[PDB]
Amino acid sequence: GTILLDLAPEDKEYQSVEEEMQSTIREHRDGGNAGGIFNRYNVIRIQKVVNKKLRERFCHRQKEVSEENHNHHNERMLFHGSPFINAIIHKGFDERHAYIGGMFGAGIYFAENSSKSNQYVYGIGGGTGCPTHKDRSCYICHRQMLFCRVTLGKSFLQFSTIKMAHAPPGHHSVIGRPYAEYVIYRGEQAYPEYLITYQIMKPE
Ligand SMILES: Cc1cccc2c(=O)[nH]c(-c3ccc(CN4CCNCC4)cc3)cc12
Ligand SMILES: [Zn+2]
Repeated sequence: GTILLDLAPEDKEYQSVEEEMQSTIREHRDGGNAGGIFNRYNVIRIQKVVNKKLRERFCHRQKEVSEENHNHHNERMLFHGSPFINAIIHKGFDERHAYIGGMFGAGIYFAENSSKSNQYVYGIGGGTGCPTHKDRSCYICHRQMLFCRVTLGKSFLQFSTIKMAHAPPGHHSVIGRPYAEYVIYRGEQAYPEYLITYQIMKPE
């Protein structure tokens, strides 16, 4: 049982999440082919995801990661876009659904930028876009993304395109740069904290 609690737009928590979502928009070298063309989002609602079993898996793993990393779990708030967003908020993140085609190997990817996670809301390369109008830049259909708690532990900073199946010895994640891509190889190293419902906006 998952419970979705609506945050009020007047709430400082809602405002912090939207600020983070809006302010991390950047330009992509694909000219918005995957996510669409926009400079801003229209945030419809923001919901806190509550699930006892998911919180327990996450908290149990944070404890293990801190023991291995001098009592530091090194948690970050990172974005995630997926066409499996409903399965995440009910069953959690699953490394058995790792992104094989990723630059840093078969892991679960998170972005520091909401605009990067938006390219994956309809699948790899933006897929076929919105189910209704098969448009990767649909401004009508409501999209969804997550703003997650990510247990990075001891991160391994990678610069090359070395594909890894697991984190290097002694490490709990991979940070990749040429923006930054965060990779985790265990589903229980991320909690889907907030479910953001939004639209991409057509510039005037
Ligand atoms: C590369 C990258 C960097 C930063 C952020 C992201 C992100 O938020 N999602 C995905 C992402 C999510 C889900 C899927 C879809 N499935 C399809 C079936 N195989 C597993 C992935 C693909 C990519 C990739 C990504
Ligand atoms: Zn549409």
